[PDB]
Amino acid sequence: ILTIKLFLLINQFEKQQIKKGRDITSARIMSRIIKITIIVVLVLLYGEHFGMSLSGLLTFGGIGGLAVGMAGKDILSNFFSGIMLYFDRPFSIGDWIRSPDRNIEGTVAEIGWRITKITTFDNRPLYVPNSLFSSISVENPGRMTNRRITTTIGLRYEDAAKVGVIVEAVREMLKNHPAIDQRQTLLVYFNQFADSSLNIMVYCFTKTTVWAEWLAAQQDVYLKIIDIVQSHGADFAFPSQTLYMD
Amino acid sequence: ILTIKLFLLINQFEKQQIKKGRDITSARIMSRIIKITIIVVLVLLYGEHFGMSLSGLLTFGGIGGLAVGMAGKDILSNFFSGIMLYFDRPFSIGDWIRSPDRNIEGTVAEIGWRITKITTFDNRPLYVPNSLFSSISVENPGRMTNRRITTTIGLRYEDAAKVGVIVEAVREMLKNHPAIDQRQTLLVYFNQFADSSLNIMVYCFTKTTVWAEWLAAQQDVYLKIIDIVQSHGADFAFPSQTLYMD
Repeated sequence: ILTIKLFLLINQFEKQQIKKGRDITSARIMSRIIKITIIVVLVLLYGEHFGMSLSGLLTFGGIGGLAVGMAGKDILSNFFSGIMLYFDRPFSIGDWIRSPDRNIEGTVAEIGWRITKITTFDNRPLYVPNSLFSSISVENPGRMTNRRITTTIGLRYEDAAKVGVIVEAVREMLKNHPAIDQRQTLLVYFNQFADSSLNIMVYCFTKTTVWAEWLAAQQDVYLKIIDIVQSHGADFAFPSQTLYMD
Repeated sequence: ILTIKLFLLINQFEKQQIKKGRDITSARIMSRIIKITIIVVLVLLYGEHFGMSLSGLLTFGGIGGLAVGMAGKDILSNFFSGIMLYFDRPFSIGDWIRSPDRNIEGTVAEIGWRITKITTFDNRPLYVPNSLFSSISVENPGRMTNRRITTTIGLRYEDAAKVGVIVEAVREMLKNHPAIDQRQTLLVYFNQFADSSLNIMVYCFTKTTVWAEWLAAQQDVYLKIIDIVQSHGADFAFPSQTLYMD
């Protein structure tokens, strides 16, 4: 009677799957698989009243369960990480996330039990297995407080007498710029002997976090830097070489 | 009687395989393998009425099942991932899919219990084990909403006085182009001091998702950009060098 009840239940499931709309052969194969699995489980559970030697079933079930346990580790790990994400999540829907270990960059669209769906920046869907969120570092640029501007000014080696005044002028310009956050790091220093130029680092932050506003402020700063450099008699350096001719 | 029944059943299977058309020696070898496997399973299951010490079979079966369990992990994992794909699939037949972790690029042709068959873009079949779809990220360009156009305009360092007007002209041209989606990102800014040029980024989207239409729109935009740049007196920059002669 137990076998009849289980068979009728999975038969109802099978016609349910068919009515949902699916290939018939696949439904038959899945129904079989469930049939054999249920039969094996019942035989192992109900194998003493009409059963066998109590040593054979132990070994057989141990081998089968051991093989199944190592075979299904990844599928179960994904769902376990999904439960963990449900309880403790480092991001929310709509957050732009990133990782230095794997390519998962994009904005979160859906968080599921098995995979997370993320919209990339070329408008494509990306499906990430949940287990990855248990072994890699996740960065959240969507929760940033400032946008950083970093650049290098490469002057000619013959402009060594004007490095200090140029550095001071650039620092003053950055300090008086209305779009620059004055409570964050602000460094302008000459710090590198390059192959063909003397390099000056520029390192600052903007108040805004909007993409277009940050880009506009960066462009304005770059143009002002060009004007400052060219007004002091210096110039930017191309790659240079010394040629000896026969 | 059980052994006779099983032997006759697998013999019928063996002649079935032969009639299907296959090498005779391979069929004999497979029949043997099944013979020995069935004999071992029956001995371990039926080893108490005429059997042995109830400690030897436990150890023997444990060792055998442990070895078999670790030996067959990959084959069973592929089928488990096939079942998972049957129930929860991130793609469908005819979808162009991709992955940043492995080379599986192509359009899905068949989804099976063990492997997935994908048609590559040089018209070749590729067979991907199903377990890969449980540990890697899958991108679906076949479900994209827009096609992206990104490029860089490199102007000469002597064209620094015309960057703003060129940027404004390019932005206006992109804003008035009938093939550009105006509800998506649209950025045109000067954002890089390159080695030999000043770089302007162009970043926009098209309404269409068709390959040929997107390529045609991109070509039209590129030609218009060339005309705009050349009409303002600027020019594109080749790699440049400064040479000092003895």
